Amino acid sequence: SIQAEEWYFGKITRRESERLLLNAENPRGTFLVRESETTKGAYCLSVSDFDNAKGLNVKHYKIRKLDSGGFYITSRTQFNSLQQLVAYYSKHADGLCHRLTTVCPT
Ligand SMILES: CC(=O)N[C@@H](Cc1ccc(P(=O)(O)O)c(P(=O)(O)O)c1)C(=O)N[C@H]1CCCCN(Cc2ccc(-c3ccccc3)cc2)C1=O
Repeated sequence: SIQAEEWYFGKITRRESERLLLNAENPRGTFLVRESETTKGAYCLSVSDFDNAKGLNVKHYKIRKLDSGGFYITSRTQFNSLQQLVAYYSKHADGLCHRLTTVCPT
């Protein structure tokens, strides 16, 4: 279950996810997963970043879930669960702004 996951923030807006992630103490890759504001059944992976050009900023990645069963950001790379997806992206940056590091503070 995802609702039991400490990184699952459920139904919070994009503005609120940014409010939480834009904390100067959050290092690159701080993250949270929330419901997709407009795609039913889909999720959103909001991640903090930091670079000299943009300074502290947030990126949001849409996570889709098929009825076939897999979860994915890109259809090319699928997982059986949201937890598995999160674990994979905590080890690989791939197309993300940074690998997932730790759960965003409240
Ligand atoms: C308006 C906004 O914030 N849109 C987001 C997507 C988003 C998606 C859904 C929802 P919700 O409605 O449905 O929730 C919200 P929101 O409004 O709630 O905030 C916000 C976005 O466009 N992010 C970018 C993030 C990285 C840059 C590229 N990109 C396309 C892309 C390119 C490469 C990869 C990639 C990643 C990993 C591996 C390989 C490639 C992924 C995406 C994005 O989508």
